[PDB]
Amino acid sequence: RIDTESAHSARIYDYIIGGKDYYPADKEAGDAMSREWPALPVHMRANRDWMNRAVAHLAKEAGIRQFLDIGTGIPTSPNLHEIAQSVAPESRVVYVDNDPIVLTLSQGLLASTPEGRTAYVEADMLDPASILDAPELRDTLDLTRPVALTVIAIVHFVLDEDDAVGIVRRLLEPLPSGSYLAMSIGTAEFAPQEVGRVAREYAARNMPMRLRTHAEAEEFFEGLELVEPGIVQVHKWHPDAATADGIRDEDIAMYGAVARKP
Repeated sequence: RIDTESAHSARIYDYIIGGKDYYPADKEAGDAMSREWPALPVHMRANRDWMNRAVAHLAKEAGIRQFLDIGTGIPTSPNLHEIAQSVAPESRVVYVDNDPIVLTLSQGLLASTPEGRTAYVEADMLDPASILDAPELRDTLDLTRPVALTVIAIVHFVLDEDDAVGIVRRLLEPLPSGSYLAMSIGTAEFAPQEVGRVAREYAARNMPMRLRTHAEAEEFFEGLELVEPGIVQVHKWHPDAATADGIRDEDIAMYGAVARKP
């Protein structure tokens, strides 16, 4: 099932951020991409750090106790549920990915506090019903209470013919008032040549990307209430004292944003 001879996006990301869950094809891809854009590891680490700050905000400040994470990727410490459950042990998280390697690594995702619950669903976001009607999900989350929908480091792999904005908003539909949408969205605006070349290395390896402008990112959040500072480069979203240390704008190719559903 794993297909170790071709590169996969989750495995390249893990290779670059220092994990072990990758194969030679993933290393070759990551190394080629870093040659085009030396900041690639700074970008990928900053996206992970952003997830950590966004989930902590959602759990602590917003009081959210249920999360639906679309495109979970390779488990990496701390995982989303470990952050949420440290704030409130009763928190519940459903993780979702379509890369078969994630299923093989799913024990760490399933290691919940006793007060809380977690589950893992192998599914494709192109079929929202397969996610929303999954028994693992319906046994885990109560969709009559607020949920944070997290769609992090995935949407740029959905090209326009499948309507990424529509898919995301279809997943948000069943979540009640007071739910949230949190996303990171890939952009070429801050380093067009280097990021463009990286995107073309992904396309050459059968992972075409759709990078977006700020205006295009805004489409996902129409009708929702953005948390300040709005849609900004990830290292500028609620930074800690060290968040942007030595990081230039050109070194970051993700927008991040969190918004409340009225």
